[PDB]
Amino acid sequence: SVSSVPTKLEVVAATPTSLLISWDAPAVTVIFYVITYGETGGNSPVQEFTVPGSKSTATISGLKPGVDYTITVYATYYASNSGWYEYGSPISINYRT
Amino acid sequence: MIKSLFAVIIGGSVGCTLRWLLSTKFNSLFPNLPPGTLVVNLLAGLIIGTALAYFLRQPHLDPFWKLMITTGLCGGLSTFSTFSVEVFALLQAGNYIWALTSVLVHVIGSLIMTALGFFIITILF
Ligand SMILES: [F-]
Ligand SMILES: [F-]
Ligand SMILES: [F-]
Ligand code: NA
Repeated sequence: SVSSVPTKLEVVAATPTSLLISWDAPAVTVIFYVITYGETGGNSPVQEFTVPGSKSTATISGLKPGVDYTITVYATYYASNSGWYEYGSPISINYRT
Repeated sequence: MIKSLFAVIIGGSVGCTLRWLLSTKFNSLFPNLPPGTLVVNLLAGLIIGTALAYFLRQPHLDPFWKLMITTGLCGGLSTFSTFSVEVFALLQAGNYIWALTSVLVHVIGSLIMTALGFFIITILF
C-alpha cells in the first residue's frame, strides 16, 4: 500500500551512446532520485547522479556502443511514518547499447 | 519547581507517545498531507481550546493540571517541526500545490479546532 520504489523503469529512447530512461514515481514524497549506471561486467567503475524528485526521467551519456549496462534508480524520500528521509530500495535494469 | 517539571514531563510524554502512535500508524495513508501529523495538530487544538475555556471557568484549578494539559500534553502531542519538514520535503519535491495546502489545512484547521473547543464549552456555560 506504500509505494517507495519506482516501478516500470525503462529505456524509452536511445543512441549507441546515450539513453533516456523513465520510471513511474512512487506514492511517497521524493526529494531526489539517485541514478546509477555501469557496465554489467564490473569492468569499469560505476557512475551516479541525481535528479530532482519532480522529474521521473533521466538521460545517461557517453556510454560505449555495444556494451551491456546495468541502470538503477532509487528515491531519496521523506518517510512520513518515521519522520526522517530515507534512501528507498532500487529498481534496476540491464540494457545493451 | 520540580512539581511543575513533573507535569510537563508526564503530560509531554503522554502527548509525544500519542503523536508517535498516530503518526506511525497513519501518515503513510496519504503522503501529501500525512493524516497522523494533521490529526495530532487538530486534536491538540480541540483539546487545548476546551481546556483553556474550562480553566477560565475554574479559576481555582491547580496550575499543575493546567501545566500538564497545555505545556505537556498538547505541547507534546502537537508538532511544528514535523509539519515543517513535511512541507519542506514537498518543496524539495517541487510539489508546491500540496506544500501550500498543507500549511493552510494545518493552520486554518487548528484554529477552527481550538475555536470549536473553546466555543463548544462557552455555549455549554
Ligand atoms: F494545534
Ligand atoms: F519547527
Ligand atoms: F505537513
Ligand atoms: Na510538540
